[PDB]
Amino acid sequence: MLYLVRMTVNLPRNLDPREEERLKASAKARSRTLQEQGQWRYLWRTTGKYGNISVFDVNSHDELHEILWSLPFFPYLTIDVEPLSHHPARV
Amino acid sequence: MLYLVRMTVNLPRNLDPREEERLKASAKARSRTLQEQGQWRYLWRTTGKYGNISVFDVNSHDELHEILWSLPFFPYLTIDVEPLSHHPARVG
Amino acid sequence: MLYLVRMTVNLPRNLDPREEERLKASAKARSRTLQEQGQWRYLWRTTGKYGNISVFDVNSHDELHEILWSLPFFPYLTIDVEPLSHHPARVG
Amino acid sequence: MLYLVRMTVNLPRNLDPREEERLKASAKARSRTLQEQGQWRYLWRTTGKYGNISVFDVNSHDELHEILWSLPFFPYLTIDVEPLSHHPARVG
Amino acid sequence: MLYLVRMTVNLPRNLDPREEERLKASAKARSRTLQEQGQWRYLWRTTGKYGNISVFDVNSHDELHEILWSLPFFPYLTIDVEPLSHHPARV
Amino acid sequence: MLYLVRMTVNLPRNLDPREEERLKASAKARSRTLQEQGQWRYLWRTTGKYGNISVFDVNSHDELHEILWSLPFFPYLTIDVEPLSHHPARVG
Amino acid sequence: MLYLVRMTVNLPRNLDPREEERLKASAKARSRTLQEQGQWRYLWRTTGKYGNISVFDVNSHDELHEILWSLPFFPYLTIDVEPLSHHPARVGKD
Amino acid sequence: MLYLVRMTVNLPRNLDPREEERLKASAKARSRTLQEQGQWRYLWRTTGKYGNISVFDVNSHDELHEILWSLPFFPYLTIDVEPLSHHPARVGKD
Amino acid sequence: MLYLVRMTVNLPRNLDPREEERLKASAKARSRTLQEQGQWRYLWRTTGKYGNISVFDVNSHDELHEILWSLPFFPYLTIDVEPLSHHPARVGKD
Amino acid sequence: MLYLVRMTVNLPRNLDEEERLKASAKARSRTLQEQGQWRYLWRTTGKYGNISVFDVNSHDELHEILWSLPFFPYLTIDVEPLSHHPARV
Ligand SMILES: O=C1C=C[C@H]([C@H](Cl)C(=O)O)O1
Ligand SMILES: O=C1C=C[C@H]([C@H](Cl)C(=O)O)O1
Ligand SMILES: O=C1C=C[C@H]([C@H](Cl)C(=O)O)O1
Ligand SMILES: O=C1C=C[C@H]([C@H](Cl)C(=O)O)O1
Ligand SMILES: O=C1C=C[C@H]([C@H](Cl)C(=O)O)O1
Ligand SMILES: O=C1C=C[C@H]([C@H](Cl)C(=O)O)O1
Ligand SMILES: O=C1C=C[C@H]([C@H](Cl)C(=O)O)O1
Ligand SMILES: O=C1C=C[C@H]([C@H](Cl)C(=O)O)O1
Ligand SMILES: O=C1C=C[C@H]([C@H](Cl)C(=O)O)O1
Ligand SMILES: O=C1C=C[C@H]([C@H](Cl)C(=O)O)O1
Ligand SMILES: [Cl-]
Ligand SMILES: [Cl-]
Ligand SMILES: [Cl-]
Ligand SMILES: [Cl-]
Ligand SMILES: [Cl-]
Ligand SMILES: [Cl-]
Ligand SMILES: [Cl-]
Ligand SMILES: [Cl-]
Ligand SMILES: [Cl-]
Ligand SMILES: [Cl-]
Ligand SMILES: [Cl-]
Ligand SMILES: [Cl-]
Ligand SMILES: [Cl-]
Ligand SMILES: [Cl-]
Repeated sequence: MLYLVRMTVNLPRNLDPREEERLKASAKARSRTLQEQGQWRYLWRTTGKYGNISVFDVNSHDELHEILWSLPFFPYLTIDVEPLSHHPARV
Repeated sequence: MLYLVRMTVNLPRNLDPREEERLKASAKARSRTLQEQGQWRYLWRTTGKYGNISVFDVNSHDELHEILWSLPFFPYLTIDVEPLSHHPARVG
Repeated sequence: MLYLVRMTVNLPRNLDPREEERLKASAKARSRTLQEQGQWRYLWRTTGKYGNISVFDVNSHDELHEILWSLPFFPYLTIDVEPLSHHPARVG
Repeated sequence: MLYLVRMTVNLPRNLDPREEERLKASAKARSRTLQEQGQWRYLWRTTGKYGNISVFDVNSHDELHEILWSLPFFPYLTIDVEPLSHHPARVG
Repeated sequence: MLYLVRMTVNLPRNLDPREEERLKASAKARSRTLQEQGQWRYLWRTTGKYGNISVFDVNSHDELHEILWSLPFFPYLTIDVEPLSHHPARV
Repeated sequence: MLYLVRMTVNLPRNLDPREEERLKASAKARSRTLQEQGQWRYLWRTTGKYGNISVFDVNSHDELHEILWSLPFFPYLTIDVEPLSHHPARVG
Repeated sequence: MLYLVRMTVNLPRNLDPREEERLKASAKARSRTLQEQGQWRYLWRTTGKYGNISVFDVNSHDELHEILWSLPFFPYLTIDVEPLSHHPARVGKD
Repeated sequence: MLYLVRMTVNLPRNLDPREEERLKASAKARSRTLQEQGQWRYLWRTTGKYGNISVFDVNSHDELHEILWSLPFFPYLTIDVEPLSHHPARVGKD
Repeated sequence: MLYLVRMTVNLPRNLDPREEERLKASAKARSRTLQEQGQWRYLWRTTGKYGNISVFDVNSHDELHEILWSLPFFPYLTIDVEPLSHHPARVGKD
Repeated sequence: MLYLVRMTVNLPRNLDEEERLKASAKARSRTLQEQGQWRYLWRTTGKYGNISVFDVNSHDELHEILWSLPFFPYLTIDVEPLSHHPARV
């Protein structure tokens, strides 16, 4: 099942760059796994912005929430989720 | 290069049922050609709505515009365009 | 999968009388089927408004789309769709 | 009577992690008894977000307010309340 | 139980003169009955606009929906409903 | 003349319990006075929310502003003001 | 007392130039009277837009409503009304 | 040239009342100067709200920005700027 | 001085295609003139949309309004206007 | 190709330093304008921000540039592609 997921990062001003580095690394490592296993199908950078537009391929809403909830950046994220369906004119 | 494009169709009530069926076919034919060539990379239906989320792969803003402008449904479309960049954490 | 679905009916003023009633009858019959089957799990009227708040229970996005798309009122509907997940604090 | 209630949790940056754990446990307990007694009829997770969609079943607005007011997360909640009416096309 | 109800009227320009004139008298007589009965407790004009702010006093959501649904202007109304509670500071 | 006033409270997090208790008692006292004088004509709780919907009856915009400005909760209030007019179809 | 009033015009498609011309003439005469009488205190054009931003000086909400209701453009207007108050830092007249 | 400027004050939660009153004093003094010189033509309070609706009379965009930038409250303001044009139906002064 | 102007064209479906073509032609000629005179400084197509992003260089709000008011597409335009000032980091001409 | 970019500055309450960011910001913008990637720059009247037109060869190039701007952490940014107008003279 496909979902279009928009992520926008808003870091607290007082976030120690030490903590940001660790956060970035954890996020990168987490996303790698999810991509390799195919749950995180597409990942694009939103131009000019600290965030991304993604497509997730998972079996249930429950699975999606658990994944998104586990994302290292979750505390600082604004997230938009919407279902995608197969398009008849799709080739 | 990549663009995220959202499309929402709004067909008028007084649309000749014959002109309507023609547009659905022209659109489907037009989208097929563009997908085959690669410029229309991804196409998905927005669940519950008459519209789509698309990803286009063209070499310039101008090239995207002319494509969108030429779409059969254009005069009934609400369109949002957004540039996508390569994400460093991207694998593959 | 559960989806919270909000529907809002905006009929044309010029709509033929016997057609509108036939439309309400058709809609009622279609939702009856979907409710009996369980796919249309909950159905409430939005107070003071012509529409509803519903909870659909189906296997997939595709399944949901075909259902909604087939609804008699669809061409006159504004629809919001959002997925619902199991809540850990949910009792039983 | 029924109310659709949306809740969104917005935790302070400086909040004590111990305090958060206590609130979560306290909120879970409060919600459990409200569900058991029949006031909190439905509870679902807003997929992707720290919040919920709920349906409350109470005898009045006043009763609903006192309940929402007493929720442990209340001071951190954005709440939207919407009355629901019985739908004529409702089966059962 | 009290409800705050905002109504906005949008009569189409192609409305028959007689049909319209009649529609208005109907609306007035209906709101008169509902106010006399106490269900339509308060009624004010939204300054500068064709609409009203109202406070309804009914025994349930269903009772309110039926009343609004029955209003002569209903097909041309944009309606917002929200529940009101007793304030502990009310005198 | 009449104004519809909506008030929504947003307490800063570092406002301690006694500060809130004292603020609440001040507001209650202030509103009692204003209601007894007839300037604060109606006051209802916005269900599920920290705030109210009110109707004020005063002689000018300046009178309303001075009143609102002096409310204990003012620095934490989001306030919406709109004038009300006598409705032709009003009975009373 | 003062009200900030924004008006935006949306003409129907079937209102032709000759009729619009007469509507403008009617509107202009009605606003002249109200400006001369002091109820329409300030009137400005919203740059690039068919409409205006105005300050009215009238004695009650009821009074403002009837005035706006009687404007020739009223049926085609989107209207925003907003009360204004005397500002403590104000030097001069309102 | 005239500009309709809306200003809304959004004080930081850690800004104590004493600092706020100090700021009000500077703002009142700064606005007095501009009003006396004529650049700050009109100034009204937005009823029920911490902010104002103003009309500025200046000779360029650059000049307007310079003025707004220097306002003591600037760091805590949300500002909407809107050019005003002469209205053909206007009777009297702008 | 400079304004950023966004325009969106909303043509009715029932528009006589002959009229539509006349409008396109008139608009093209009108904008050509305004650009040649330097008042319409920049013109870009809003990608994927029937409209434009423009920068106008005129001497007053009133000059701008008159220009926009006379645009052939005006009756079908949604227009947003915003003044631009000199940036203290601008390298060269504005 | 061209991009319309709106930037809005939201500096934290506490900031000494601020003029350091201003300096390195003015310096960075200078280079980018000389090279011609930052084609147009105007002040948003009454606001701490700018409207700019960037001229770069790809989305990727644009992002990298913006990402590196000294103010970026405090910026709210809107990006919008611009096409050639058939009525441009
Ligand atoms: O690598 C990643 C994937 C998500 C996060 C944040 Cl949201 C980002 O997109 O940079 O970091
Ligand atoms: O077949 C197609 C592909 C796009 C168009 C519309 Cl916009 C749609 O998505 O249905 O028709
Ligand atoms: O009976 C029904 C169920 C859905 C439709 C519309 Cl949307 C309605 O809720 O009235 O008609
Ligand atoms: O257990 C609960 C139920 C509601 C609250 C928050 Cl608002 C939530 O997790 O939804 O905590
Ligand atoms: O007389 C009435 C009372 C309500 C309706 C509409 Cl809504 C109105 O005039 O506000 O007609
Ligand atoms: O007693 C009161 C009346 C208003 C204030 C806040 Cl605004 C509230 O409504 O609770 O406190
Ligand atoms: O002369 C006038 C004053 C108001 C009306 C519309 Cl509203 C307008 O501003 O052009 O016509
Ligand atoms: O004295 C003044 C004038 C403007 C500012 C804020 Cl903006 C206000 O109270 O309006 O303070
Ligand atoms: O040729 C032109 C220039 C502006 C108008 C519309 Cl507004 C457009 O940009 O296409 O027509
Ligand atoms: O010199 C500059 C160029 C951009 C930044 C911020 Cl955004 C600005 O003042 O516009 O500082
Ligand atoms: Cl992450
Ligand atoms: Cl198409
Ligand atoms: Cl249906
Ligand atoms: Cl809770
Ligand atoms: Cl009615
Ligand atoms: Cl108070
Ligand atoms: Cl009044
Ligand atoms: Cl008028
Ligand atoms: Cl004050
Ligand atoms: Cl200037
Ligand atoms: Cl100031
Ligand atoms: Cl004009
Ligand atoms: Cl034009
Ligand atoms: Cl910068």
